[PDB]
Amino acid sequence: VNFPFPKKMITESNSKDIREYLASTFPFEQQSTILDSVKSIAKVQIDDRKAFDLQLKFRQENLAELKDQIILSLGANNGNQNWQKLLDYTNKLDELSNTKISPEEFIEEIQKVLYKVKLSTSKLYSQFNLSIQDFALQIIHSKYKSNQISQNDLLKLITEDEMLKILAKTKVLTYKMKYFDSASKMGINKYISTEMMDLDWQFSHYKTFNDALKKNKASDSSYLGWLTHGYSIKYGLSPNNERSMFFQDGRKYAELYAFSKSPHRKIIPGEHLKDLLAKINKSKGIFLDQNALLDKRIYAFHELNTLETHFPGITSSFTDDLKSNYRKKMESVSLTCQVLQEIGNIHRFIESKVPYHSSTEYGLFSIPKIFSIPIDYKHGEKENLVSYVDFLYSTAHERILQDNSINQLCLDPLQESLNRIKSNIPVFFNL
Amino acid sequence: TITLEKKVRKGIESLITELKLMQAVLSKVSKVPADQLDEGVKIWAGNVKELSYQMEDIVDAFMVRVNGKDLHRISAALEEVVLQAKQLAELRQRYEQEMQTSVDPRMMALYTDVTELVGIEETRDKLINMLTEGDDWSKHPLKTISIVGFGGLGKTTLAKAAYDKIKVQFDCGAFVSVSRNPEMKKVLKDILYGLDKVKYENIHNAARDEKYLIDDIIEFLNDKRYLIVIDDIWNEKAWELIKCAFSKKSPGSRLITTTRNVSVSEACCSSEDDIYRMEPLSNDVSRTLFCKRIFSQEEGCPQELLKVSEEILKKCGGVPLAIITIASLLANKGHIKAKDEWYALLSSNRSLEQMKKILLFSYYDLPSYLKPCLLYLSIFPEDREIRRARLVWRWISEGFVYSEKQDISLYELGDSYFNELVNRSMIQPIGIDDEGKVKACRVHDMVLDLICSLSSEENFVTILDDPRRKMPNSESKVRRLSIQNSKIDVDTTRMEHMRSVTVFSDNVVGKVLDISRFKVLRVLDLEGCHVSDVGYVGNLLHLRYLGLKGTHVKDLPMEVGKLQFLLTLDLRGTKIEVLPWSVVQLRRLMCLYVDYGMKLPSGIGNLTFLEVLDDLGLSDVDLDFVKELGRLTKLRVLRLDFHGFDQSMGKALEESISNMYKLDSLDVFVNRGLINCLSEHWVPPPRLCRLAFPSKRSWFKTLPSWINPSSLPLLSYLDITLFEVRSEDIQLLGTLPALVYLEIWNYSVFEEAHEVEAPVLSSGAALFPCATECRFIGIGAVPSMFPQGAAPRLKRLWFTFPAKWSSIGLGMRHLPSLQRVVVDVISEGASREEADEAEAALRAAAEDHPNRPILDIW
Ligand SMILES: Nc1ncnc2c1ncn2[C@@H]1O[C@H](COP(=O)(O)OP(=O)(O)OP(=O)(O)O)[C@@H](O)[C@H]1O
Repeated sequence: VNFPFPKKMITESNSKDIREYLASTFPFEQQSTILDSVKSIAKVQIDDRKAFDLQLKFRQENLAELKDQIILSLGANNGNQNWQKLLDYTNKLDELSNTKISPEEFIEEIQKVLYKVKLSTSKLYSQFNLSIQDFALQIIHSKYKSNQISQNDLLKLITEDEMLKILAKTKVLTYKMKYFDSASKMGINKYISTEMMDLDWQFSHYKTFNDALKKNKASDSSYLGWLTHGYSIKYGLSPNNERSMFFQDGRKYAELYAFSKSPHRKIIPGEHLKDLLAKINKSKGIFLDQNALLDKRIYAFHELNTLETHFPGITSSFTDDLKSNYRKKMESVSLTCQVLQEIGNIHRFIESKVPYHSSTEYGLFSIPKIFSIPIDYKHGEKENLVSYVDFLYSTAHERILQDNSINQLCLDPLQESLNRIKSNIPVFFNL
Repeated sequence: TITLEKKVRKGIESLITELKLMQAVLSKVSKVPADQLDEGVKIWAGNVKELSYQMEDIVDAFMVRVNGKDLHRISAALEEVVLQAKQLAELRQRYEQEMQTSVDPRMMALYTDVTELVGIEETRDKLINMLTEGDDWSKHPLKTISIVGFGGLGKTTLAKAAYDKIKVQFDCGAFVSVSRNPEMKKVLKDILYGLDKVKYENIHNAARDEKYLIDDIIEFLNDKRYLIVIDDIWNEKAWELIKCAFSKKSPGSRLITTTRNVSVSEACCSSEDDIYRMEPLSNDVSRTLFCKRIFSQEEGCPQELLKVSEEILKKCGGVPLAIITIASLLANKGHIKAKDEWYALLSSNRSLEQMKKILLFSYYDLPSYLKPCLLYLSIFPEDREIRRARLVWRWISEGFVYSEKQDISLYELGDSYFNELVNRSMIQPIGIDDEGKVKACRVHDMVLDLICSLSSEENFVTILDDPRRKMPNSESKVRRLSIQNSKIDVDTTRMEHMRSVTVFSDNVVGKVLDISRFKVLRVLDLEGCHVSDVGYVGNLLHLRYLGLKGTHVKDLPMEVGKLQFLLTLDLRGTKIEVLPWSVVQLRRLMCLYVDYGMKLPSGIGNLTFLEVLDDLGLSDVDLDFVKELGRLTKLRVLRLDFHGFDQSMGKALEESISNMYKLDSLDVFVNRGLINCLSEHWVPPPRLCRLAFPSKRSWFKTLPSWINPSSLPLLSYLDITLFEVRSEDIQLLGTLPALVYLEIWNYSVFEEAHEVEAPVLSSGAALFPCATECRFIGIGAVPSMFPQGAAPRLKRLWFTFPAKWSSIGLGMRHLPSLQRVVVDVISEGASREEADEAEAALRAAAEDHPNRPILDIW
């Protein structure tokens, strides 16, 4: 049996309740929602100063907790991994985090720590290293938001090559390490786009940097996107099993940039532009045939989406686009990935409602137990959650186009998710 | 065991001499057309060919493997092959007994009715206008036109049409045809008899030498206007001699020549504007010709035949000869054939014999050392295109390319062979390589069928398709194999003497056949297949060409060091990361393709003879490596990456580069920043001809000082991105002699926020001799760039124009040869009312030009 789709048109009345509910409960504060796209759900009234000092406390607690674990991990280790070195790293971490200093000193010490963590025995050892890096750049983001650092120096810090080659690595690896098992058990991992990574409260800071580059140098923003997608393919979020045509190679970004500055190159292409466009048309064709396998179509969609979002107009060929009408299809799949990510967020949040779930369900050091959002069912929650999921599915059901050639990638994931969610919502609602 | 060695040496020398003699005989035989050989000589020649193969194999085995067992096997094989040679000689001597001419098949075409030609009017009138061209054409000096193309294209038909049309406006004319092996007396007598049938009526019986005939022709043409057509010229000496009769000056006279060879046409005409290139018919014209030939009166094709008709017309290619012959074949004047019979013909008589005999003239005319190089094209599938580098390296590996001079590189010999094949109109070139040469080539389909039949009649190549071209019925000795349909299964237990294997299948069954049993291989080509790992590549000991491109190979066996003969090693698109160390010990190696993500071992300096090196890593490398790089002295192509390479040691790198005297192309790729190598006072190599920095985001500073036309006398390509361009920088580029292609970027305009500045050129004329394209991306000005008329060869211009400068003139009459202009406008400073103003203004400025180039505003 398939549960039928909810059919509601969005009302400002329940909009008010759902809005203050999202603005009040902790995890939904720092995240934004797709529903902001709706006509009339306005009246947010949010201030970020409180959320900011909350993030400060969260970072302090998490660094303290991992340090707590580091001492005892040094106590009884299976092959000494120089854990006191990572301890010194978290020492200078807390040092830089607590005091106010001159901007130059912060630059020097941040660069030093980051460049020396750059250079395999244990796995949670590497996890601790990755968390060190993530906390360091989170400190960077907070410090910038704390108005203690200008814009000029922040750019001079971030735009240099090594920092660009690190942002993407961390942004992909931490997300994988934190959400891959959840995505696998939920069965949506096949729909994970690097484009929508910075929509979780766990990766809001990245987003900041992103618009910062959209502030000043779009070239570096597009370069960062083309880098992070390649790094995602490398570490096995999307296996193609043979090779990528245009993501791991340095001489491809040069051609893309050259086209981006003078577009007429597309009309009179060189050889490298020629085989680029040939591969693009081939991947397009693969994406637009319904009885090819699902994984190939998903991979092709991801590649084409990254190319179109970062280098606009390169994938466009006027005539055949109308006969195929694949543009709206792309938009539909993107909408599907966004809504699926949010549904996974809600499913993870449900675990906070379990009477016995002191253990965090988001990842290592996602939440310090000093806050440890409780089991206390509130007045609104039991209604607001079901209302929010119904509104999500209703808002989604409209913009999606319906055709069995495209139905395979957007309709059935939503249908299966609605089924799983409608099945597991009650059993958790009892106990 | 000493006498064993000496006896074997003597035997080998004898074999070498015998091989020379056999090749002489075979080359002598292979010139006669098949209609004049008798069966005895043909059979004997086939057997001689087989013996030649065996003796070559023995000689090669001795050269490679040189112990007791080897010498014993070699002595046994030597004795056996000598015995077989003697036996065949006696056999031929036993049954030897000593005991008219046809006409050129192209002669009948001159008597074809005129109402059966489809699309001549346009080309006929274009040629007529190319002849007269004006009102006072009867007062200009003598002019010569030439027509080139492949056979069966319709050259003499067009010449005949124009001649019959305009012969009235002259005094005397003639229409002569020169064959392949001409007699000059006959040609001169033909001209004389054509000029006046009454006076020189018996001229064909006179017996004088050429000087007196030429004098007669000169005396008769005094004070007359003449129009003369000369047809089917096949080389240069003929024209060099006939040109003497038209030595005097005669205002208003015209010459036309038709030929298949391009250099001959360049030698006939003076300017390259007096060359007409025949091109095939369009699709509609071809279809009407087809219909008119077969459905003659109805001109209505039934529906069931439409799609087979379209595929057949695509296979013909717009060449009238093929269209006519196939239409006569399908007509079957009694009855149109059945649809399934059309399909059978598509998948697979007098007219057909005539067409084959006509097309084979270009094959029987090649030099003897070019015939194998042509037949080798029958290995590749039908409609695809072939990389030329692949061809050249495989020709060198097979042994078709050799010379005795001491100072010659085989790569440029092979390139010359390829260019000669293109010159004779037997190959269509396509694209431009990344080293300034042709990229790929295509072959017509009927030519491909002829080549396949020719090469099959001699066991040159065996193709494996399942529907057609199955295994030969009775053949135990196959030398070259080509797998195209993986459906078949192969025996490969009788194919002891293989030489070359090639797989064209994406299929898994393609990797099924066993290879380690071909103990004598020279060419292994698995490009594109999905093989995963090859550990058996060692133990082959004979390879010359190892092509593994686009395969799923992860790592190489650390035994490749045994292949002491290995010319080419192609690793691109594979999954390899670190090359095995023993690679250093491949002393004979001439070409190394590799990705920049692969680690090379240390002692790379030992690989002398390297002529092509592609995509050096240059990352995580110490100094002795960059110093070793200076030892590869005869190296003609280089590509670098500068990825992780530390820019503190660039000086050693530039010295090592300056050490290479012979060098043509060079790349430097840099991610970002300022390039910290190739400093001034560098002294680049003299012969450099192509230079490129495709980075587009890593700038130079002002300009390298070594770009002066004295240090780089030869240069036909350049591609640079400067930080900030001056006005007197384009001047230095005007100083360069050749500079065919040019492309400059201004880094400050895009990445920084600087504005477009108008450059001004001054103090000179003829600034850009031989500049056919120029792309000043980031900086633009039409008039002030080119004063007085400079660069009178430009054909494509790229420039930028701010809308601010709506109020400089866009006059395009400085430059005659303009044909295409691409512009982009910056509209933020000026309003839209100035924007469309400037748009219409430059549009009109383009419209006034007589050539009327095309615009793009973007
Ligand atoms: N426009 C046309 N319409 C119909 N038939 C044509 C046309 N052009 C050429 N042909 C036919 O093509 C045949 C061969 O053409 P032709 O011999 O003139 O080519 P060619 O260039 O002289 O060949 P070659 O180079 O071998 O001398 C002739 O029989 C002629 O009838």
